[PDB]
Amino acid sequence: AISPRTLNAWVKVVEEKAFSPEVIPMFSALSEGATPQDLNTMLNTVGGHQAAMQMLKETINEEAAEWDRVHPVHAGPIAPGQMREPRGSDIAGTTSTLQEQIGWMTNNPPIPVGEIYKRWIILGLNKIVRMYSPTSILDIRQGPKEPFRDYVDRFYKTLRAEQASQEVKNWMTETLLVQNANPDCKTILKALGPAATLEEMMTACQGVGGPGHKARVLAEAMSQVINSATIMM
Amino acid sequence: AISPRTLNAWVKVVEEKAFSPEVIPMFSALSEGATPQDLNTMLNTVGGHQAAMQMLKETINEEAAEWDRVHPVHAGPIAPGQMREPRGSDIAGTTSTLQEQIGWMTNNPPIPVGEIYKRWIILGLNKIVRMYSPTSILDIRQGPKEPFRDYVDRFYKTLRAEQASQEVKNWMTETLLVQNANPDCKTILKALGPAATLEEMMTACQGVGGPGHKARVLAEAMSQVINSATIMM
Amino acid sequence: AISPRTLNAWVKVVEEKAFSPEVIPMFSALSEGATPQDLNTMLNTVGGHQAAMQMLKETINEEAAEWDRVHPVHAGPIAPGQMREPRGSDIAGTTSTLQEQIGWMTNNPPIPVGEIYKRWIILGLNKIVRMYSPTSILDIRQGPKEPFRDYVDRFYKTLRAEQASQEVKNWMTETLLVQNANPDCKTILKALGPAATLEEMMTACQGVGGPGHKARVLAEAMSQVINSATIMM
Amino acid sequence: AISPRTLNAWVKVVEEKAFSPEVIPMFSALSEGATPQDLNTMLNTVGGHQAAMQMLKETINEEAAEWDRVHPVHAGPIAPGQMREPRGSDIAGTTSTLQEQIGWMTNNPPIPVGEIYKRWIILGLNKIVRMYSPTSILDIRQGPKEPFRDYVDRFYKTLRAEQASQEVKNWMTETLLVQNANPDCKTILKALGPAATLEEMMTACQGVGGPGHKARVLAEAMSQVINSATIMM
Amino acid sequence: AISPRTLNAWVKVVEEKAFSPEVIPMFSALSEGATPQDLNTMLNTVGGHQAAMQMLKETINEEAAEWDRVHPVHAGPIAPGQMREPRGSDIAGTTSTLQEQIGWMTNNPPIPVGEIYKRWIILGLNKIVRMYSPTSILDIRQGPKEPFRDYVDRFYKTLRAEQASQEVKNWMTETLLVQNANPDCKTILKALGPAATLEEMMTACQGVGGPGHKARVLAEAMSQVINSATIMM
Repeated sequence: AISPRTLNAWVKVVEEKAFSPEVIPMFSALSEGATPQDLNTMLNTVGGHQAAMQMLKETINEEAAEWDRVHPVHAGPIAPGQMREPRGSDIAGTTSTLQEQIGWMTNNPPIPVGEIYKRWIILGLNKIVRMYSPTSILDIRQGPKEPFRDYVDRFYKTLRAEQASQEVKNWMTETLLVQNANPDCKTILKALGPAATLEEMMTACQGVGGPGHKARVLAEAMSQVINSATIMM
Repeated sequence: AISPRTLNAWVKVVEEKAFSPEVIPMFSALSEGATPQDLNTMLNTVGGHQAAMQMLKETINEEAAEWDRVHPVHAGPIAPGQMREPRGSDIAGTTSTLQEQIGWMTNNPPIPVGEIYKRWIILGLNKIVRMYSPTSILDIRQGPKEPFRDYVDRFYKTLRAEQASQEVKNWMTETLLVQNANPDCKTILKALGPAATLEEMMTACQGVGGPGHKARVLAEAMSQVINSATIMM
Repeated sequence: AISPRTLNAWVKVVEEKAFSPEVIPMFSALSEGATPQDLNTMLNTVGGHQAAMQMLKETINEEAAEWDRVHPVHAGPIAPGQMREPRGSDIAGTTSTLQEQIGWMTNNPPIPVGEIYKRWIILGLNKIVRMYSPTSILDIRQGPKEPFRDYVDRFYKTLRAEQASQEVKNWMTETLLVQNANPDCKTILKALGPAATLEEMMTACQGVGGPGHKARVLAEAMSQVINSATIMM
Repeated sequence: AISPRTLNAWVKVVEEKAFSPEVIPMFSALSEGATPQDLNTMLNTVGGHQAAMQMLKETINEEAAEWDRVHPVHAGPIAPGQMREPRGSDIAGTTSTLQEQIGWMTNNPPIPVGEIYKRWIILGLNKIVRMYSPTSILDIRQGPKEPFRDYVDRFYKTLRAEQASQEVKNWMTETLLVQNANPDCKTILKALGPAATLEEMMTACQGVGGPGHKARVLAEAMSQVINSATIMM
Repeated sequence: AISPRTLNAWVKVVEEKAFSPEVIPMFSALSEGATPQDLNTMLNTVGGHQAAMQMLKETINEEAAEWDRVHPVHAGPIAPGQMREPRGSDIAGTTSTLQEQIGWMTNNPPIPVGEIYKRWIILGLNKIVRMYSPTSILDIRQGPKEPFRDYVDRFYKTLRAEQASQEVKNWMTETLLVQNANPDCKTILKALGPAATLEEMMTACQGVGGPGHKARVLAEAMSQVINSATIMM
């Protein structure tokens, strides 16, 4: 088996870092000579980022289907002993036991089912590294035509998944949320001093995008125009 | 035994949160009916914060000494079977095996050594909650008379332990480090636009605190005084 | 065993590069299927950087303690043959021989003690990669209030460990040492032309920081002030 | 054996990326426990970049020679069975069969010839990573004194090896080729609007470097001089 | 045999220092009483500087030929025992084994083949010390009529072999490359501030040496002449 601190360190590295091309080294290093059951154990222990786990699990099942497609199940009628060759269904450890897993790995010849599963998972992780883009708290920005309340609601929504301590989150919430708004709601949210709370702020920019507010802004632009349309009249 | 995802979730909660008075509930909940060996396993799996682990381990050994002090070791000469009562040395699982641990917990009467160890660890964690103060990246501030280079060196030194992703750290390094300096080095670091790197910044404030710089500042103050010492002359 | 050129190439890569997250790949690649004794051999062959070797050796001994804590030593009374299971003390190859090491690795089942030691060392190297910061000759800068002689003494002190050829070191000594001084000693060291030696330079800035020199500088600042304090009188 | 999709993914990574220090991880990961024949198979499947393949093949043969130099061929007269030890000639799989390869890898003790070949290939790939410099389409620039026609001929010559789709290549051919010419031919190629084809362009700059053209340019420079040599006369 | 740290220290001294007349002492000291096979082992472990290794290997083979020329191979028909005298072919350890090497060195009289090989290698190293000139990064200078791009290409080409750490190389690349150019390209590369990258620099001096640029420079010289050719007209 594998020691719990190894699994914790590996998962620490997976949370701690964004998708990057160097995950495979650390994975192959820590997951050394393990058994397939333990590898799937190591797989489902990842927390969050289930989006990519979708594609990963999919490339696994696809390789499983292809190994099935290459290998025939013809066997018998030998009396039960070393009962079949492995199957793309069980190489991933879905329908087989640790006992059966050992009876594969210590028997001669040692068919390295674990190694094959490792190879597949590496292929998958590579494809993932190519097909992902890490999301942060830093990128979340207000759309140009977007109700401010929904903006804050998405802000907190993704913020709750951010991996940091408490006080970081507080100061984060204080600096970026206001800083990253559109110019339209910023030029009103920032006139009101940075002492009010999210409630007063919400009630402040609640008018943006509406007809009364668009009127106001258009009138201010037109008045600034005509002020000099008439300096010379 | 305990399932690996339980240990990962508990440790996730311990890293993710600062010392707070509510850790004990979650700990007692997850660490339910476990065996002492597993509890110590759950203990040493914590990563970082070894400072408090010092005091924790100490309160454990102190309770162990006191349980020793209360319980006598007189026993025998019964032939080997259920060989002794437990000991403050082994209740913490230092000199006993999982086998011996079971031979304690399933035998009648079930002396709940695990429960006692749980009680001690709870006492300890409580004392820790009282005697700690969480450190952040947010608190690190420049001393009033402090070489700026050492300031940045401590900044990064504690920054490397911060528990967050990559791009957070980058923007962190860009905003707080400059913002949190003393007024003396700030009024020179901030005159130079926020486009230069840490090297140019370092070479800029390298003069602060020195005699040539103290001269400069004193002369500017005195000149501003005398400018009006003489407006009226 | 391992061939000497492999060890030389690996150590070449370790000296040649600063701490970086990609050391583990090359290490696991070169240190392939080796025996634990050879791995420790590969460990102590590193030259310099003993600071991190402290922490590395420590994480090894800690994993060793934990493997001890998990595995019981109960065994016997079988007559001597395959005499015990390995121990966290000897898995690192402290109290065991190459003979005993082989008698572990070629026997059935092959308990891959070497692989386990590899796993531990990888864990350690990773933790090192996180907890280090490479020092260079390039960073060494004069403190703001620092006797120039001690500055040069530290310069050479760390310079002697720099990994380069002779003439590089010479030109290094000529350009950075003077360039990286504080403005106070620079404005005197650089008035004296770049033809004098370290001795004349030392005798030149020997006055900085002292009361006579602070007087001089303060008087020059005050005189420049009063020159225009009186242009208008 | 190895599955074809693994080989395709590995070769995809090798084409897709320039020489970089992280190829070894992915290589060792995918090429796991394989047989030497398969490793050489994986070697010659690389497409293009044969230049470095020269040096790679050379470091392999050199290690082979050295292993020969260390290991004696004395053996016999045992009747044929496990017939010799391997040889630096056949460890690389030149003069041995897959059958003989298996008769090495499954026999006791399993002499890991494949692992040794892996070690050599890793050494080689590392040396390659050090001794290469990736060429692009982006670097190709006109020499200062260079017939424009040869410039375009080299442009296309290396362009045909670029690894991209069709329309990319078209727009590439339209923007960089003209942009990257020398000022001399650019100041004539760019006066003619960007609507003419490569033929008209070729006929345009065909005069550069020649005596008639050098005359023209020298006369224009001299005339611009004398225009003000005489403003004041 | 020889201990690996001895070989590493010797090779450290060989890389670390340029060709100098004092290598022989350290070599003879470390390579003490060794066996010829180990000496050749110590020879091919040198990394880089293969140029001189050519001449070295050549003087070895020449001494080997001469020892052949002096010593006759007549021997026999004694039954196999201490089978021949050594040969200039095998004294260098090309066609002999460590076993045969021992059967030479421990037999009476001990023909010190290793000592003779040592003598030859010393002769060779001496001749090398005379016939070499160390190349540095420091000497690389731009030819007077040389396309700047090729200049940078050679700069990096030899730079990649320099034996130093990362940040040294960076600052090296920043200071010497620009400093060491010809006056012609320097007076344009240095007018553009030291903030642009190698790409902008390349595009800047791409015009040098060409007819348009030679025109420009000649016109500026002639105009400066005529400015005073006419002050007095």
